[PDB]
Amino acid sequence: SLVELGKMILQETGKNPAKSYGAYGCNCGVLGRGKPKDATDRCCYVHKCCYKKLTNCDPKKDRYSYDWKNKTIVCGEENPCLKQLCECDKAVAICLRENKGTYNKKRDVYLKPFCDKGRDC
Amino acid sequence: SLVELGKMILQETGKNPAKSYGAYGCNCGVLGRGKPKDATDRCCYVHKCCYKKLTNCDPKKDRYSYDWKNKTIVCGEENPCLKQLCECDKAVAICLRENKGTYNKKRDVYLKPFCDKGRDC
Repeated sequence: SLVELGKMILQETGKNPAKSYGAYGCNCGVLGRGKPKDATDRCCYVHKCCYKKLTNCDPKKDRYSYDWKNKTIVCGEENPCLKQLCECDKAVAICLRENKGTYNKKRDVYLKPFCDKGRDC
Repeated sequence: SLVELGKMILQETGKNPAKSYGAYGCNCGVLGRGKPKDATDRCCYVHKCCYKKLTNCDPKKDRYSYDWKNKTIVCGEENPCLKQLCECDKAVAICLRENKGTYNKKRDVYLKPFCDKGRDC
């Protein structure tokens, strides 16, 4: 779920997930996909595509286990759905931390953001 | 101050520092150094010994800034006692996380772990 997602993004970025990513760009926090506004947005685009792949489990509602180990997000190994769901969330939070370089809060979402159609996953 | 220490320890071990380290061994979260029981205890031994040097500043009470960049505690610069403090705290957080493989609940301080006198720092 977004309990582990939220925790991982904090774990990786140090930034609160809801406050920095709740409505960021076209993809972070908000529903659905848009064309990324920026690399951070892009991470979430990559994340929602990654969740799209996931059909036998509930990406947003299903909980899984991960460890904080060696300051690394290690997915609890398990269901191909959960494992890969965790992996999708591990990936997003890494990516998000990898792109704090260019986090522009100007992309936080005051209502509509003007997003273009997501290109195909 | 321990507020920072606690957060660092938490961000390093992702383990609650009061619950996990609050009374652990001869050196963690208790007053005084003792012969280190195990590695965690030894971390806190070396933590205390690192503090012993910081006499220009108050290790338990004095606030310093640090950042979590690239999943790394970065001491910010402040003073030399405070940067050193922050490094001591960060050292302990990291040692703590590097040794939780050998954490033992037996050093609860239900035991009050049979503490010998610590060799000099």
